[PDB]
Order: sequence, then C-alpha cells, then structure tokens
Amino acid sequence: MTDEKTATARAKVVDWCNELVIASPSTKCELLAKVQETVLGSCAELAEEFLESVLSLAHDSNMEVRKQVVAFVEQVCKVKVELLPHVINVVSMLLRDNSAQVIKRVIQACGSIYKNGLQYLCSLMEPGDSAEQAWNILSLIKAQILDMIDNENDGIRTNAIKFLEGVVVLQSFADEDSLKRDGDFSLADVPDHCTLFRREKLQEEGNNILDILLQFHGTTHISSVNLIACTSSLCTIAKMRPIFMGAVVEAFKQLNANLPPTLTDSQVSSVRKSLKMQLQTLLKNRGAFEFASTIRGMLVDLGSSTNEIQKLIPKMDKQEMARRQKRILENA
Amino acid sequence: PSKLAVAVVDSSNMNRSMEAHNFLAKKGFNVRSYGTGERVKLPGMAFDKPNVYEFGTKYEDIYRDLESKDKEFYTQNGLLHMLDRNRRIKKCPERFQDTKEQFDIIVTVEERVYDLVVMHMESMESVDNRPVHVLNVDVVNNAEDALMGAFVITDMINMMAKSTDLDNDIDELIQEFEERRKRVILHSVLFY
Repeated sequence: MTDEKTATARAKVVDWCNELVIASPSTKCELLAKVQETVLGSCAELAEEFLESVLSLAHDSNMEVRKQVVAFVEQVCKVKVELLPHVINVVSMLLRDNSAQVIKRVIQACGSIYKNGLQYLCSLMEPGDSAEQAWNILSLIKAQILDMIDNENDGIRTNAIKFLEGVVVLQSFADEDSLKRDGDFSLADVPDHCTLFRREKLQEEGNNILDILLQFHGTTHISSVNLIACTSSLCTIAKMRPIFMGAVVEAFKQLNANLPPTLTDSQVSSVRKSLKMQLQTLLKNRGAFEFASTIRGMLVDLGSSTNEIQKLIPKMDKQEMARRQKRILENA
Repeated sequence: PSKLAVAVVDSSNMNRSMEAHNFLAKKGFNVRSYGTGERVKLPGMAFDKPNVYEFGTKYEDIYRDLESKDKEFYTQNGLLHMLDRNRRIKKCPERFQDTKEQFDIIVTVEERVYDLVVMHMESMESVDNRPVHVLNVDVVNNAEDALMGAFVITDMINMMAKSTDLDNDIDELIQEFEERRKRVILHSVLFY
C-alpha cells in the first residue's frame, strides 16, 4: 500500500539539499538540522540517497558545519546502523581535523558510534567486504584516539580519556558483580560465529588500553581536569568490570599517597573530593569485597566517618562470603 | 556575546542563582539557573519553620502567597522585591536534577550545592561523552552577599568567555582569578 507522505518529504529535502551548495555557513547548519530531522526521523527511508549530499559538507571551511556533519553521522549509526560502512570514513578523516573543537566533537560521537558499530558487525551472519572495511576503520579510530592522550590540547586529552573508558568496558567480560546497566555490552555478547575479530584479541587490546590509563593516572605532570577525568573513568571500568577492581584500587591508593606537585592547593581539593566520590561508588560494588579495608583506609584519610563508610558496604550472606573468601585464598 | 551555555546553581533557585542569572543575562550570556534542594525554601517570620514550595510553583504565586500572609514584613526584609525580579527573568524556580539541558560551565554558589550537582551527574550514565566544567564560587545566603557574589560570577564567566580555547586555558585562568580575588574555586569535570 502507498501514500503521499514519502514523495512530499523527498520534495521538501531535495529543496533543502539544493540550497546548501549556495547557502551561508549559518544557513547550511539550519538546513542540515531540518534534513536530519526528516531523513533520519519523520521519513527514515530517504537517508541512503541524501548521504553524499550531507557527507560532502565534511570538507566545508566552517567548523560548525563540520560539527553538524559529525552530529548527523552519529545519528545515522543510532537509527540506520546498516549505513555505517558508508559514513565511517568521514569520522576517521575528521579525526585529522586542524580545529580542536571539531576533534573533540568527533571523539564524543565515536563513543556511541564505536559501540553501535561493534554491536552491528557482531550481529552479521555472512559479513561482506563492506563489513571488513568498516571494522578496519573502526580499529584505526581506536588507535587514532588512543594517540590523543599525548595531544597538546587539554580538552582533546579529556575527551580521549572518556572514549578509552567505553572501549575497555566493551572489550572485557561482565560478571555477576558488574553494576546493572540497561544497554551494557561486553565480550560475552560477541558471538563465536564472528570471523571479523577474535574475542581474545579484543580482550588483549582492552587490557593494554587499561594499562595505558593506569600509567597515565600515575604521572607527575598530569593536569587537574585530565586527572579527575582519568580517575572517574577508572572507577567506571572497575564498577562495570570488577575483574579490574584490584588494579584501580591500587592506582587510587598510589595517587592519594603521591599527588602531582603540578597541582595547586585548590586543584588538590578538587582531585581529592572526586577521588572520595569514586571510592564511595566502588565500596558499594560486591566485587570490592577483598579491597573493602583498603578503600575504608583511603576514605578515612579523605575525611569520611566510620559510620558513613560502614553504610556503603553491601550486605552479604555468610555462604556468599565463604565463596569469595575461599576464591581470594585460592587465587593467591 | 559568546556561545557558552552557562548554568548557575544554588539551593532554592530564589536568591543567589537568580542574582547571577540577572547580571549574566544582561551581559548577553546563554544563561539558565537551578536549585539543588528537595523543595523551594524562603525565609519566614522567625528562626526555622520557613516558607516551603514545590519546584514548579510560579514566582507570581509565591509573591501573592507572601503578600496575603504579611505584605508589610515581606516588603521590609525585601523578599517581595526579590520575587519581582525572578518573575521578570522566568516563570518558576527549576530543579537541576530534573533538567535535560546541557552546559559548557556549571557554577555552584557553595560546596554543598557543588556536591549535589556532581553526585547527580555521576548517578547518570554517559551517552554523548560530552564534558562540562563544574566550578564552585562561595556565596553567603543573604541579599547583600548574593549581589556581591553575582558580580564575582559575572567576572569569572566574562574572563572565561574571552578565551579562544576554554578547555586548554581554564586551569590557568581559575588559578590567576583565585589569586587576584583571594578566593578558592573548586573545579571538576563531569560528563553527559
């Protein structure tokens, strides 16, 4: 069965796409917001045949226009993820951008793009050549952003740390102690039928990115913003994947005993207030059972009372406790 | 006239945040204001048992309520003067925990508000992976100090608006601002 809705929507966007080639950067951004609203919303079927019209604007001189293109590609991977191999090249290219404001926006977008991209490529039974090449670009995006922890711009470093957090979480296995999160995806959700990549190689990479985050967290000349961001990212990784709990508790212990001498008094207070919150969050996780006394010690050093700390420890039955206590003795 | 999305946060969204909202709006900033408290709390006739309202109650209704209770006393302290400016700025006081609005900078007027803002943003999982700078500027909760505080906050935001790359300059800017103004400004980064 048919109606007029699709043809009327197509005529509305054909006009808007034609205006773009002669429009001002302010008008170009207004037109793109309307094109996105219809082509990825009101009439989602039109998306494929208006892709090149929008992706061409990635080369535009105005940074706001380039940023609007990023917002479009991010939306594509959310609603029409099957189109990922046709938009993913633009993302990798826009990570070479000269504008720091553009790079930051691309890093932000890569969070959902990488997750949606990994989920979609996993689902494919007979993956084509388009799938292998989309995965190659996604692998290169991870390496591109990983390099940006050494970028000279503090904003770029902050965004890069946040991106790397989601990769570790995706490229590790969830367990029974993992914090309950609705859209959570781990290596356990990656099928054995998948030929594109091996679960063990992704785990190896996740472990290497974690090692880089732990090492970055412990440097002497890290900025207060990068340090607070790295601390909360390490906390998210340990509460999501409690296999990394011991390593994260050790990094927090080492930080509190050696605050970078580059921090001002005000920055030390800010870092310590955030660290206190991360330790409270971790102490609520059942997987922090072994480290409860170490966490308590740090929370006492940071000004928490006996009763404030005590209320955070989850209640456990003696059978669960004995299961954990024996496993801790076994692992050693 | 910068493109910075700024939010000022206090407890009730009545005195300190609205004073800052007022001056920042006049300076041309994209400014919003919120309260961190459970409910809207205005002072009363004596110590404790003050005027309590739900977040969403119009400033106009709070003006009319205080008018019928005691029109003379609430004019002498200046609460009706305060309620008049707020109705000109916006319809009703808003709660930070319930907003879906995103900002570049969030300014809190006391460490307790700062903790409430930071706890709330952490309680929510990151989607956009968009960072926001959360800053604390201590403002004593009285009409005189809320006015002086609003000048400090406008000052700080204006200095930050001048920067060509706020992320790359913010730590040095705060450090120099703290020195000049003999103040402590707590600064953290949170994510949307």
